[PDB]
Amino acid sequence: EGDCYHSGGTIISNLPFQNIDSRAVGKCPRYVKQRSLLLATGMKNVPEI
Amino acid sequence: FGAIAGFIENGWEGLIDGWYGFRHQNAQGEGTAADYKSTQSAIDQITGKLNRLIEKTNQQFELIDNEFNEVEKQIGNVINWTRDSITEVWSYNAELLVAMENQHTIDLADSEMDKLYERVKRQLRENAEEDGTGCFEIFHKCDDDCMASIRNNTYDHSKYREEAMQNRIQ
Amino acid sequence: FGAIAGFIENGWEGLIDGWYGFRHQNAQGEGTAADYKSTQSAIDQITGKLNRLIEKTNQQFELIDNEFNEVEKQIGNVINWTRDSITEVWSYNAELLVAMENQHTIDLADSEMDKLYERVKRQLRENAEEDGTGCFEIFHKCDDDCMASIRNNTYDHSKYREEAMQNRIQ
Amino acid sequence: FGAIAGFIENGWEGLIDGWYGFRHQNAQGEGTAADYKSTQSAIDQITGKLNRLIEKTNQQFELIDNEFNEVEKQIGNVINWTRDSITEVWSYNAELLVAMENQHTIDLADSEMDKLYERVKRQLRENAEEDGTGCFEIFHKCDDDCMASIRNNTYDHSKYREEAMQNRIQ
Amino acid sequence: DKICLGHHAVSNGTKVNTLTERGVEVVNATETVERTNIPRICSKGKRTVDLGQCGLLGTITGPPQCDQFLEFSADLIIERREGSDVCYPGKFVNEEALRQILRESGG
Ligand SMILES: *[C@@H]1O[C@H](CO)[C@@H](O)[C@H](O)[C@H]1NC(C)=O
Repeated sequence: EGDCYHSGGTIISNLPFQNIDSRAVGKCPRYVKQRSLLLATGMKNVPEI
Repeated sequence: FGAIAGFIENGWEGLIDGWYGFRHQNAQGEGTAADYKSTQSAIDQITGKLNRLIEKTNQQFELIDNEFNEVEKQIGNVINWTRDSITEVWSYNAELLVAMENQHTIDLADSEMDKLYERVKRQLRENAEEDGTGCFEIFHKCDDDCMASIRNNTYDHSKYREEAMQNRIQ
Repeated sequence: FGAIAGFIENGWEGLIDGWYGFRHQNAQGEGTAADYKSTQSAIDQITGKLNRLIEKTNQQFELIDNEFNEVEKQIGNVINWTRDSITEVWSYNAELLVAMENQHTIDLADSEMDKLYERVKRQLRENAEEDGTGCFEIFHKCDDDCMASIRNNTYDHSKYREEAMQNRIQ
Repeated sequence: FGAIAGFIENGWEGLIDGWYGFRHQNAQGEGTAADYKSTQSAIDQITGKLNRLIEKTNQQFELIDNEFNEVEKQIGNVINWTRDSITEVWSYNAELLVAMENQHTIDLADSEMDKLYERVKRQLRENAEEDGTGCFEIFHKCDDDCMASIRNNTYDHSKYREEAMQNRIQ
Repeated sequence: DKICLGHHAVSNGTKVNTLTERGVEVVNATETVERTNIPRICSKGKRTVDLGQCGLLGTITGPPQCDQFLEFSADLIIERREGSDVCYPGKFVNEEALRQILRESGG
């Protein structure tokens, strides 16, 4: 089951962005230029001394 | 705020069971505890941001070009102008929304760290002083059963009030 | 910051005449006062944001479609593509501008609350201690006329300095 | 945070050699020093934001109109609609990105000011009290060589611990 | 005696981005831009047809290849690299316009 397509198959994702096909059409996440962007689901990290 | 990577020198890789934890010492030994609220309130925020961006849209859009039987050229350089400029916008907001929601995420760890530190600073009241690395120097006797009363916020300040005001000034 | 909905347990529904107020107790009674600056500096910010978004634009745009004598179809699916994608943008910024200017609004209430609290913490100096719910436990005598001197920032610390350093340690 | 333009009354126009500096007084005189870390960590941030916006794009776009041999009119009012609406977008983000990166810039000066103030508040420990304008009232003897030990964070608290606990309570 | 407060940290980390610095390490991260492509075309809960050698405009004239899509009932359409609207050579006039309308015609 899907709701977004382009000429090379289907884009299934909960994410708001995608770097795949600008001519992707349907109920889609937005197209973006960078290949990947990381959102931290954690706190800062201080490597133990 | 200065907490994480400020005046605390570092974090504790042994604390599996929280983001935030306790670690004490007395005439018994040393033990690594955890704090549920301070860990849990922070978990509530990281996954709140998460449940936002999952909200997708109910606006559908049609294939307007053609990569088999190609359309006209004076129009391709206009659609490839609007689309290649929408590409440059959401590549700007993902540059800004993703860059910000991460910027705003680490600071929810220094305000949840000055919120657990200025509270134990108020249960103990006038019974302990702060040394430098982020601890409360206790000058009275407080064992395994006494520490756990500061943990669950049932510690009473007038319960050990006269001992530490006699071993701190001396 | 922890002030509102942190270590203050709640707010005071009787304080009509400010956002922020005072509430004391002594050998006379209890009274609910207010603080003009702390209330007023916050009013300056909520209505500053307000005067921004009222700034509209001086760029005019023409009706390009037609809902009486309709235009062509290959172009409707491109204008209804650009317009229905501009719709999706300003529905993203109103999703982000409105979501943020509200996020940034409540935090101007915890920094105006740690700014009135760490100041009375400095006029009193070494003459009072803080209990837990957000008050300063006074151990000397301070009446209706003495409290109003901490209100307008004319209280002198060396004026009651030796009394509270004699009733706090004892 | 309240530091700059809160309880510090003002800044020091003589401090060429930093953003942040020291200024003391004793039985010798007065001198205006500086603090490298607190100045330098702030310089790292102002020019970090700088190195972001310099990152330009690698997407090229062609001239689609014509101001010599003009194109058709039904299309000019659509291109001048998309372009004059993209103009209104980046004039909204420059209205928001520039307005925010400046909003976020001054607050990196009140958290680098409560981070140098609550640290000297911990080296001195229980040896000084804070008056009102943003200073630490020293009640013991500390000369030109003693002050520079609080500067480079080699001051020892148990080195002058019994003198100030004898001149503060008295 | 002495009591302390502290935070969690590790050394098997990823790196993220902010507003002032770039490349800072954190606890647990998450992706926001999609990179994984399902190569098939997902169609469940909706009726579908595929033309292959038939062009979308071939169902309107009906060359000897679109004889079952003369009346094709469908919620979805697929177009192929070998779709041909024509057997006797020619070309429609304003042909692409008809596809986009037909792309959304349901049969
Ligand atoms: C890290 O985050 C992901 C996504 O939010 C989650 O599935 C995973 O359980 C998290 N890991 C830990 C150790 O919490």
